[PDB]
Amino acid sequence: PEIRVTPLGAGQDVGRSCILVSIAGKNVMLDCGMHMGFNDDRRFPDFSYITQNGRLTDFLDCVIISHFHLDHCGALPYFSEMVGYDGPIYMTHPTQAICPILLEDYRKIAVDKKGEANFFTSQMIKDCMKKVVAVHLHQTVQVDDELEIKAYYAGHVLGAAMFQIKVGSESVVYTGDYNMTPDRHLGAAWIDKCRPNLLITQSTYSKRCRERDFLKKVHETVERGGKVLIPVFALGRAQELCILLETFWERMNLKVPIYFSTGLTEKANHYYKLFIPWTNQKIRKTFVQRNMFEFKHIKAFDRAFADNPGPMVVFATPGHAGQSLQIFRKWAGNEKNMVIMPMQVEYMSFSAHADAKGIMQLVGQAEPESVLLVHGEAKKMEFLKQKIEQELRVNCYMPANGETVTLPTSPSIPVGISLGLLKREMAQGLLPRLLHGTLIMKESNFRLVSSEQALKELAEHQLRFTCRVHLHDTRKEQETALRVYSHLKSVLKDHCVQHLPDGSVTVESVLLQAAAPSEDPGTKVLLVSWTYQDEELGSFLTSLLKKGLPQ
Amino acid sequence: SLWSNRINTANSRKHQEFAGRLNSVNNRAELYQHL
Amino acid sequence: MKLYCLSGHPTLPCNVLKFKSTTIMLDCGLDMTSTLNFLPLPLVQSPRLSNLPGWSLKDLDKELKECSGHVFVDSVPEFCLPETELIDLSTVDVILISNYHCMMALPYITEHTGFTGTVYATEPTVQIGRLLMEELVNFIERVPKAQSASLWKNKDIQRLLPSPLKDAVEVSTWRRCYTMQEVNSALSKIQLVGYSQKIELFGAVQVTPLSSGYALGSSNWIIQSHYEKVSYVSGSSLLTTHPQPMDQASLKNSDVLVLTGLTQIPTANPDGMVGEFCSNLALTVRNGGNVLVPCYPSGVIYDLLECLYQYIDSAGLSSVPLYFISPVANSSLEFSQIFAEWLCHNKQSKVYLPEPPFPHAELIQTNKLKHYPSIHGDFSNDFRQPCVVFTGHPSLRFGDVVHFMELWGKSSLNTVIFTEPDFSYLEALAPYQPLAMKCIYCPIDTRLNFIQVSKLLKEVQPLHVVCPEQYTQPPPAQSHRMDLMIDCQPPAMSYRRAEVLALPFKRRYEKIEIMPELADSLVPMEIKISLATVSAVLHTKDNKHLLQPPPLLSGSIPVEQFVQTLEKHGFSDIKVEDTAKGHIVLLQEAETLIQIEEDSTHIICDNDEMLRVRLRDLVLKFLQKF
Ligand SMILES: [Zn+2]
Ligand SMILES: [Zn+2]
Repeated sequence: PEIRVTPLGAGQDVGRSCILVSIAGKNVMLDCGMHMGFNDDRRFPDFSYITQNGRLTDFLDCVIISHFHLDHCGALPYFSEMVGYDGPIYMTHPTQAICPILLEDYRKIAVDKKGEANFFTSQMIKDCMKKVVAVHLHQTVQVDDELEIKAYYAGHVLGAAMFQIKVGSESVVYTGDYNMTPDRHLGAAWIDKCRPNLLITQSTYSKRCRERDFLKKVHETVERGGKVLIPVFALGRAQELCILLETFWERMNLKVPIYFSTGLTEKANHYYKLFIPWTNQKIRKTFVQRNMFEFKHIKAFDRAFADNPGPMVVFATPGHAGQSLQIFRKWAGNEKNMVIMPMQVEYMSFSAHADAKGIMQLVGQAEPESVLLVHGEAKKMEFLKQKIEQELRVNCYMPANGETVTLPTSPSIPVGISLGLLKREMAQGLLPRLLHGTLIMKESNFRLVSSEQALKELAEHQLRFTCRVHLHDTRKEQETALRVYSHLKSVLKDHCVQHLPDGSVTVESVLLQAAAPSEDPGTKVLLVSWTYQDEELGSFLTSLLKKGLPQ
Repeated sequence: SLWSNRINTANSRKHQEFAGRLNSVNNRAELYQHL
Repeated sequence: MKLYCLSGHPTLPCNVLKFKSTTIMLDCGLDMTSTLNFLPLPLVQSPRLSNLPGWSLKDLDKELKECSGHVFVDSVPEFCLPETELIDLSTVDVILISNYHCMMALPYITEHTGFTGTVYATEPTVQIGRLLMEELVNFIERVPKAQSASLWKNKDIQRLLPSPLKDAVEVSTWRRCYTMQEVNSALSKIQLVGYSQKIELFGAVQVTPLSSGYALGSSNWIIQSHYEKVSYVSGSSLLTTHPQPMDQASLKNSDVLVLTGLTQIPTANPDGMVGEFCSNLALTVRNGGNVLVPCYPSGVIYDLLECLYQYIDSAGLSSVPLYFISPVANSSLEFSQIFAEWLCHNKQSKVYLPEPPFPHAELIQTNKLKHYPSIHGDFSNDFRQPCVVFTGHPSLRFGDVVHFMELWGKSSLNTVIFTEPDFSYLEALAPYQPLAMKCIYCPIDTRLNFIQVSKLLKEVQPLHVVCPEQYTQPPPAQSHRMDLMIDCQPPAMSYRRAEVLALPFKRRYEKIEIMPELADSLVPMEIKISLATVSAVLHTKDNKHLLQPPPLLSGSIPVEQFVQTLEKHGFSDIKVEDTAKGHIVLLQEAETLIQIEEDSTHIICDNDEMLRVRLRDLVLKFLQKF
């Protein structure tokens, strides 16, 4: 029983997340990330690591994706198509909806850098994703004969989920980006007491007060009539800010305008309003009254940088030269024409990823025997590992990129038990006694069977040992037997509450009866029969009696 | 023993391997060796 | 091992399964057919009902009113609940909602009976069930009516009454409508679980719902105990329907199967019925009439309007407006739209693109489909005479359908259609019998018919099958069509209302876990097959039996090899003799005696340490650990 783990990328850093695991000889692909700035074609993992060339589907039979963020699914197109892969791929449906346009936009941005010589293509992305199989939340799909995949809600972004891998008694959980702290439009990650063998997590790192400050600043600007935009590329944070601003304006009842420019925002809004169940409970409940993603604070034409400023809230998504970059030229140029990004400027960015306290809460909840740390700063994961060691004394790991981690595991043996034996065992336990075990090797399985039930195999020739205990005393038999019975029932703490008609007392499964000798009248001998488990106890008790008695 | 035979059966359930784990010494693996 | 059946309805099951150390309530299944006897509840009190004559009573005619030779109860409609008094509902711990139709009457069980367990369902079923419950409560409470007739429920009066009321069963168990507060109380206890989600109950029973394919959210449940599996079948559809396609593989190797939700009037082909319904409304619009289609906000109206817009676009009759009136109409349409993951592969392909799944949103944006919460809510201003209306409850005893068909009852030009295969439309039209209105009964039933379920059983081959006795008999309408007869090589027993059934399965072995040290304790020896024996203490927590450390002996010794070994050992005073009653040898080395006799064996060993060691070694040379 061995567990093989060797993640590459993001083990001691951020980006290029790729965790390869072969839990029971079944290779599982948990993530395929990237990291921008690698102009030397280091963005993707090393496909040659599996084997120099060849069919990936031969080696891999399962692929998993966390969420639509490029650091979790950026290298999927080239890895799946260019290297050559047509095997099963499992990921959540909203991620399948959000992913393709993001990948295509990133591919176009790479084309703008003229580094598209050995890069993706739109057609192969469409072909690969059309072949990808979706998955629902908590869908315990059996992807193989022994391997199953179960997803759990993460809440980092819409469609983000964490996967529980189980085969036999083995258990592996990989989460990627999550957060205990709930978002303004998403729910917190939840999982039962899965208690898996291993856990893979991220180590990267006054929310309502920050929201109040942001809303107050925006309200002050619009009341003053100033125009301020929020250049942000993240879709989840943009949608959260849009929802927050929309509900804030609706609560204030004022009719100030607010719009969003890029059509990708409109596509994201369409996907968000389609996928209601992957959002906060207020969204789900308010859906009964009316759709909340739809509001008078709608889309932006802006007369193509000719509609003038005003009490306006606008969103732009450049990138780095994409989108309507002329917005800066039309605006700015004076203190009143403020432009705030993460006349003044403040950090309105919201930490989608949770802090170390969230990771502590998750590990305390699940309580795995081993943990694995990836996708974060080296200092952060070292400090978090030291804190885990200090607080819980639970084994952990700090694998570097490409570091091979092996974990021992205990494979429980599944067998069946006869109903009568279990009933007797439960009755004995309800009101010290230990249960025997007798099993027969079966065709691809093992079964336990009781001694009486085992006799049905007929043949069954039963042999029983009967040792003789010899004592030398002039006292009579029956009175000595009564004295022995009294002494035993006093020593055994009243564990004997049964009797036999022929003056015999039995404890557990040993019979004590008075029997005359064979031929010799001058010596008295009795016969006692027992099994080995009873034989050891009987020998110990006889030795204790022979050690000393009132004789 | 029964455990020994059972582990042999479990180990007998084997498939392909990766060249990089075979080549891995000190556990850490090399990616893009040409670079 | 024990299955309790409470509801006698075929398509509205209410069953309780006693399974090992747990008990499962299968479905609630409100029987709506009881309301058909009562007088309808008009939104605006019609003169006809006020001037409707009473009925004679020897013991006082205001209790009952009669129309068209059929006596109707002139009181608030009441619903036939399942026979819940058969089993103490407080005992049961789990409820497995299969579809939004079967979860009706859940407030009664959750509140009145004092049930304190848990309930499970799928999210679309919960939402659509909430919609249906609130809309029916709204229909009842819009025009409250007194419980002005109770003495009629006596068995003597029922015998004195004609057949349309005498056929009613357990009238005393009928109950008045619950309130929205009770609905809120009941839905608080429900837990949401998606398709193919294993749920463990007390570490003893695994329960999982699978996609039934009948309606979105509708699911078929399975119950597992590793060595025992019980599968429950509900309304399912193998047709090209909008929800996620029906799963068939997961139900295989099932010990006991429970069959429910077969089609009423199975002869009807739904596609031809939809086409004929389109033809009927087309000719009605051509003549200038109005079409009324009483139906739920469920999947039936959804695929009906799909085929309907397609048909009228083909025929170019899109001029007339579409009116869908219900208190939760807009909510139902939007809920149908958002639940795209639960739909079929075509819809999932469509929603991969930014477009929504269904196309009626395009009609709403272009204003070619219109809906309103009720009649008074600005629908009166926007109403136009030539149109088609979907509204009200299909029972015709309440909802806006009552007022609509009262308005259009006199004119023969207008038409009324029926599409819900859940009531006998002749009974429904009985309180409104004297009309020139043209009525067509063309139900659409997307569930599995008899041949489809027979094909399913032949493909799966379960050991046993359980279903209501209604399926076991041919329908009363035909009583001669032996093709519509569920066929099973096993007997496939059945039941009636309030009938207790004992499962034939009697598997007598459950699961247990073992840690590797006990496994290594064995030293198997070749015989022909491996043999082993161990001894461990039993530990169980949350119905999870475990074995961890804190056996009989079969020393089959051949006679000749034992004699050879004894001779080689060099012991003195060896005597061999052949006499009756087997071979008996007297050995004076240590006063030992060895006796061999058929069907018996006795072993004698002294307490001497050296002799004990030699005997143990001799046994160990030829010891089989079993
Ligand atoms: Zn992430
Ligand atoms: Zn993320």
